Amino acid sequence: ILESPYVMMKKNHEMLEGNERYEGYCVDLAAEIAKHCGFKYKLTIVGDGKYGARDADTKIWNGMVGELVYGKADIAIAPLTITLVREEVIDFSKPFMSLGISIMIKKPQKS
Amino acid sequence: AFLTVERMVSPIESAEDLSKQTEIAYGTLDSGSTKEFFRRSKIAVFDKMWTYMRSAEPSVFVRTTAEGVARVRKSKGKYAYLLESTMNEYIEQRKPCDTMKVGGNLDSKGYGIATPKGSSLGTPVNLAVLKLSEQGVLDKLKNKWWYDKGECGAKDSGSKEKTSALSLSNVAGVFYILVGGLGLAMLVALIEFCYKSRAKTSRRGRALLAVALNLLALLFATTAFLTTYWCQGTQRVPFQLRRFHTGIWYSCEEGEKCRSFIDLAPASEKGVLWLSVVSEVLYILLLVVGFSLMCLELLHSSDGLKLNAFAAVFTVLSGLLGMVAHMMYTQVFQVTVSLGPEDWRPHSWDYGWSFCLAWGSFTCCMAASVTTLNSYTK
Amino acid sequence: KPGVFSFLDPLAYEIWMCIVFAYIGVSVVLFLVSIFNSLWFSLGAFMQQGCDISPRSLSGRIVGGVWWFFTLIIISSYTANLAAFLTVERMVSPIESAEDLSKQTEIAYGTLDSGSTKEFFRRSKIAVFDKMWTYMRSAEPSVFVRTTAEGVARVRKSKGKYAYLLESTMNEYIEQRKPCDTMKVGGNLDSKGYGIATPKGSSLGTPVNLAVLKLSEQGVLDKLKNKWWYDKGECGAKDSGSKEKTSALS
Amino acid sequence: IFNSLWFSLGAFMQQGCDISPRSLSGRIVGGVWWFFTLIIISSYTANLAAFLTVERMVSPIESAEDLSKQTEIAYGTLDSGSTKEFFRRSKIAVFDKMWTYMRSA
Amino acid sequence: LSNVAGVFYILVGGLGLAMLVALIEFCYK
Ligand SMILES: C[C@H]1CC[C@]2(OC1)O[C@H]1[C@H](O)[C@@H]3[C@H]4CC[C@@H]5C[C@H](O[C@H]6O[C@@H](CO)[C@H](O[C@H]7O[C@@H](CO)[C@H](O)[C@@H](O[C@H]8OC[C@H](O)[C@@H](O)[C@@H]8O)[C@@H]7O[C@H]7O[C@@H](CO)[C@H](O)[C@@H](O[C@H]8O[C@@H](CO)[C@H](O)[C@@H](O)[C@@H]8O)[C@@H]7O)[C@@H](O)[C@@H]6O)[C@@H](O)C[C@@]5(C)[C@@H]4CC[C@@]3(C)[C@@H]1[C@@H]2C
Repeated sequence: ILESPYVMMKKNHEMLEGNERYEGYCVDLAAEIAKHCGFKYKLTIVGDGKYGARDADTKIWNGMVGELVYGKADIAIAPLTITLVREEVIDFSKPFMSLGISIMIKKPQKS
Repeated sequence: AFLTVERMVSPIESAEDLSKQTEIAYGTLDSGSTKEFFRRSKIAVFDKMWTYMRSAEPSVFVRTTAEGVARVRKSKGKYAYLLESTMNEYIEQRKPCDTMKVGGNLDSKGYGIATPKGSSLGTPVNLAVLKLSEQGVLDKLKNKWWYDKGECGAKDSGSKEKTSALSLSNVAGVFYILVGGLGLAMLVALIEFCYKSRAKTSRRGRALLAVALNLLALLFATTAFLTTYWCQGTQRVPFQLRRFHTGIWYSCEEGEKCRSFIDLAPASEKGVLWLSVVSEVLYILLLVVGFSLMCLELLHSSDGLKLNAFAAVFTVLSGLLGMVAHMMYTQVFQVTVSLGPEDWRPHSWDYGWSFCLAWGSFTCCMAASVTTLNSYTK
Repeated sequence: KPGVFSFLDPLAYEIWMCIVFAYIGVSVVLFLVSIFNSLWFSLGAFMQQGCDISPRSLSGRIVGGVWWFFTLIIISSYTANLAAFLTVERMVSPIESAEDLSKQTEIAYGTLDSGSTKEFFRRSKIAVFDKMWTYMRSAEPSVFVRTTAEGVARVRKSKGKYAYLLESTMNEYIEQRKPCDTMKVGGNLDSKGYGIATPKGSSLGTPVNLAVLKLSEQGVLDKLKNKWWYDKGECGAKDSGSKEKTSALS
Repeated sequence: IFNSLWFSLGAFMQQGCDISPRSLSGRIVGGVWWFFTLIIISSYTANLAAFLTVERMVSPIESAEDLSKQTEIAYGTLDSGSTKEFFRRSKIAVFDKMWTYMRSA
Repeated sequence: LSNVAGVFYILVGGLGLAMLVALIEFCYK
């Protein structure tokens, strides 16, 4: 999914092709996973803009998780926070980036 | 009292301070697990924050992430916002960079590479996470997309000064009256070398100016007798806009209308007001006493200085009761704002145009006084 | 320990130069009244102790008055700032990041003489973490202590001039352990995680793994983090950090 | 030696003296000690301003939650009785923290 | 300013009491 600085668009994305059109933090990792596991990779943006939430009515995973459940996508390299219900349908790796709720406030002014 | 409390106020770090103070508003996104966390967390601090955010009016739950970034920037520190630390790393690098990250994470959330639950490839991808993060390669890529791609600084986050001293800028506003006081003094020293060298119209031509300045002292006395508006009384509720143009006595309101609204509460302040009218009129009455003896000087120009020195007594005793009177009403007007002025309270709280003109009334009472004793020398 | 250069705190260092720079511009005007003597007669208008040259009614009265009006503003503000230092007294930690330890060299720093914490600076190819490893291999005497409590003591024995590097959750705990004269500054230098370990191929391994994703999600492990570091912590951080009601001048 | 002690009282703190060392070395002598004596009285007020503020900033406690908040003033009960047993029994986190302190006091 | 305003009546009243002394001492001369 298009996330700064994880997956961003190029300034010459019209000039570039496929995986080269996408820049960001997850792009540098996906080369290294291809360096580790030995595979051709296709970076694809999710359509709906969802991270892979679960619907409460249809109980159908949208986003990137439903692309992994329904066989649409092969793997997900994305800012995907690990919950229990996401692991109930697909498999995560270890948390490479631990984080949490931070406090964004202003900076003391130069007045 | 200024420099202590300015240094007594600590910038908050923990979210327990947001359950401790209430001046700075705080909220999350209006949908998401970050909102749902305070809804879910049974810790009494995180529930009290959720107790505050459901009672925080207006809505601290913003619609988009950049709306919460803007609402921090628009409320200027009095709004806090809660988002993920790695994004709080990134937006602090994103210009104008007037936001920052304080404190630690409130919980432990982890980004994980997701694969088909059971997919063989899932295990060597999982071992690659345990290999690349072990070598510091992901830490080097963390330096890339947040510090090599970070617009604001790479080590400049610790470049600000924390607990420094008094500023020269506070001392810099007095420099223009220091240097400008010297440059104005250079004009006086150059002309007085010519007044030693170039040079009944002296004692009379200056005494008639003392009558002429008292005339302007009477005119600006009557200018604040009806101020056209003492304050732009603004109750601009974005209800509707309210723009009161209240005089010194007639609280007019504005489309155009005018009312009196004189003699406000309370009774001990009314005792000041019944004394304030005594102070206003004894200024103008003792002006007329100053004119009458200076009209006798015109008969001398057609005792003498003995009655002219008697007139300079009452022109001072006029303005000293006016210096009471200018401090009667403005202290009254400070008190009526402390009443929360009944329906006409100003957010544009700014004294009237005639009151700056009424400042010129007293200084013409006294510029008449500094030269009517210059003729007393002879 | 204060002293000489720390007497100059309530008035800033750029203002200590400008209180002398703007001073010598005043005495040049009063020389034209009667440059050579008026600097000492500007000392009569320095703060007090009234001078003998009297600019009665010419322009020197403004010159000798406004600068004298200027210098009374400061000594009130210098006292009001000195009262702000003599009351608030924010004893700041000098360093937050380990990049400052690759920047300064007065405070020694080391790790345990064996372990992955020592091995991290040996392994980390980042130029800061290698320069710290370049310093620690050249740090004489041995900053690499033998036990963990030896590094706790060597911080306490060298009294701030020795830094020590250990895990944050243990740095949480020992900061709670009395005499509590140590603390934790800055963030973690890397990302290390405690994980519940099972043998490979065990049937219990997956529901234990899902229990980690359930208990940490609910904040139950955060509540237990409040137990064994704050309910069992001897030096309650807001209870011990709010303890300073000191006294008269040094 | 005979008169200048009273003319050092003009440089004691204030109240300017009559002997005027205009341009000789006495200007440094009458100036630096006068510069010295202003340092002592300027810090004397800011020390006393630190005294009278904090003496009035310290509030006498009314709740026992302040005893779970501060730790300078010790606090305990009788070594037997229900008053001791109350903090042992009360599951409120303030009353347990006081019991946590009193077992460590 | 009411803290300052209480010193005005000993300021103005100190001036008005001084006006009585200057008028009688012209008669004591
Ligand atoms: C408009 C939409 C809206 C929504 C929707 O309506 C319309 O409803 C959605 C619905 O949800 C549909 C989804 C349902 C779920 C489906 C799941 C399916 O994958 C399933 O089966 C395998 C792929 O077919 C997957 O795993 C394969 O790929 C790897 C995943 O990591 C595995 O590792 C590999 O197993 C091994 O294969 C051999 C080698 O060892 C290695 O290559 C590999 O390690 C598997 O590949 C195949 O492996 C073979 C041996 O296992 C079998 O062919 C089969 O595996 C087993 O598959 C079992 C399935 O019953 C079967 O019983 C068993 O005998 C098989 O051995 C699998 O193919 C496995 O993870 C998963 O379960 C996927 O491709 C399509 C899928 C997502 C569907 C896509 C379309 C949808 C989304 C529908 C559609 C969006």
